[PDB]
Amino acid sequence: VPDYHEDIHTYLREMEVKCKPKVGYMKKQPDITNSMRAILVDWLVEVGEEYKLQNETLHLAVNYIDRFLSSMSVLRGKLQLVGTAAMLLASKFEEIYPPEVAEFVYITDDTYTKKQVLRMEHLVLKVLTFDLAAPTVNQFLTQYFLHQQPANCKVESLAMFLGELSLIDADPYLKYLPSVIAGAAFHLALYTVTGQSWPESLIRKTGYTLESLKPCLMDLHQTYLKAPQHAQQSIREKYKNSKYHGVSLLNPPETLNL
Amino acid sequence: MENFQKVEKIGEGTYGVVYKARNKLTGEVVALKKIRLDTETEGVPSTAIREISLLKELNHPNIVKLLDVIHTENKLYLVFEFLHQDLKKFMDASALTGIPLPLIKSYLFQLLQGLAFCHSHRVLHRDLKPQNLLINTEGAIKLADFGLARAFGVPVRTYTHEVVTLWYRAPEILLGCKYYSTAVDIWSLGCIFAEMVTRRALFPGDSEIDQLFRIFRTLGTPDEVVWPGVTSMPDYKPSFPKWARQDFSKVVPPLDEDGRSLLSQMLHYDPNKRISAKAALAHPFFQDVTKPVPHL
Ligand SMILES: Cc1nc(C)c(-c2ccnc(Nc3ccc(N(C)C)cc3)n2)s1
Repeated sequence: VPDYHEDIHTYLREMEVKCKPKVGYMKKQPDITNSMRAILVDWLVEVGEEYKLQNETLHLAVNYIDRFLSSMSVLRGKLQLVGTAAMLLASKFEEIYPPEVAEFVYITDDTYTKKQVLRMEHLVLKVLTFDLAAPTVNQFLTQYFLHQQPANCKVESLAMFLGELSLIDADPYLKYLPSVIAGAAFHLALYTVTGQSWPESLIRKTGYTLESLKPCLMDLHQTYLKAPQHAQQSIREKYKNSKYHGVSLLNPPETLNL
Repeated sequence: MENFQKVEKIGEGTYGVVYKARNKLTGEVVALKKIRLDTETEGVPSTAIREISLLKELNHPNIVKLLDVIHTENKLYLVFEFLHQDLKKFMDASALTGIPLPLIKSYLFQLLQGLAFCHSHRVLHRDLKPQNLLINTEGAIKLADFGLARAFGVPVRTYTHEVVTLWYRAPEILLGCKYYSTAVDIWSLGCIFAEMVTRRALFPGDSEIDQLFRIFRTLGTPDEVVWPGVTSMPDYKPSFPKWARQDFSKVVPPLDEDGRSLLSQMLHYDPNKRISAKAALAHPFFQDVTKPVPHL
């Protein structure tokens, strides 16, 4: 209860820096690419949809993957097994009850055995040293959303749409902490829907002025402009649902007024 | 595991099995929790994944320390600091004479500090009950078993089929609310506070509806003035009987004025106005707190 709101925000900001993946890891991965990773994340989106997983689960899985990929070399042929274990772990951390391991085996179209998934779960836990309670974009946004005046569910959904987009491309997004991407997302969602701007309430809470946000914003704006053409479309398809007020239908602002 | 000698089994449950053990090299006595691990079928239980990730984040005198995790092909062991019994067993051994007021007060105070620490680090415990509150011979008490604990960076959704304990369950959960909040942990501690004072469980229900009615029989059937929104909660029914709130001087006769007032604020119906752990700690009830030692 808001007696902790501040302390918790402050503690998330501390933890996001400890749970950060290495920004340059993809180049050191001899056998995988930004593009294979994007294909994997888009598939996890779809897994989340098929099994009705919460959004947080998806963001946590991606965190676990990028951290895992920051110290272990993986062959392109084992990359889905990494993702499957990550999603299984995120599920267990975050859902009431996780889909059964066997369901996870099926959503890979049976390319790995039950035992392979379990052994990878163990290896992921060891490499992450059981540190599974990472801050995500979803969490910061949820904190930022309390400060809307007034609350507008179009903004909320569109901001969650953009945060999710950011997961697909390590390409720029591994450069930014989750609280910064949430800030960008919130601003660009607010602006898109209403023409308003990153509110002074959040400037004071986060300590981020619009300006400090601008590098991430220009990325996210390009990301949003280019979304309909992007190789991976699963986030768009998901955010067409009425659940989400169709926000991924909305027209992105051709300029930001920066 | 080569350097631990099991000494004796001290408990078994939903967790796993807990052994008292000694480190053959340093002489330290620890509690070893062996996680029930099915290697060919479901992997690492969610209880061990939550307890470990969260307990490794939490360093506080009133939260059980996790020392180490031993994780090998077939086995997962959590190594905890040893504490010498649970509050449930101490309440049982002390029924008749009752735990002394000053020791009750101390335990409450320490438990509130532990909780305030959990809550300020976005962790909800959700299963406070005397069997999960551990004591030592020097007057300490500590929160344990974080198997059902959740991180609440994003709101925690309730579980249609709650495995959570009946007796210490908050009204807002029994009436079907969508989300947990920190308020449920305060409600639990309130029940435990009362239990220590009276030497019996406050609300010992045998089913969910009986659990609710027992609460209503002591606190009064709540309505929109006491709890705005109640009437539109998923399992509220306009047919609930109407009971009067009871005089706390009768619910918890041994308590003084400050005690009744704190208790009444931990057991507020509306989770929005239920006292927080951090505010409880500033209550005047704690002015004269000491740190007595238990007769174990
Ligand atoms: C579930 C549990 N999860 C943990 C971490 C438990 C634990 C941890 C540390 N010490 C003890 N000590 C302890 C427990 C029980 C008893 N009894 C006498 C029942 C004595 C000491 N128990 S129990």
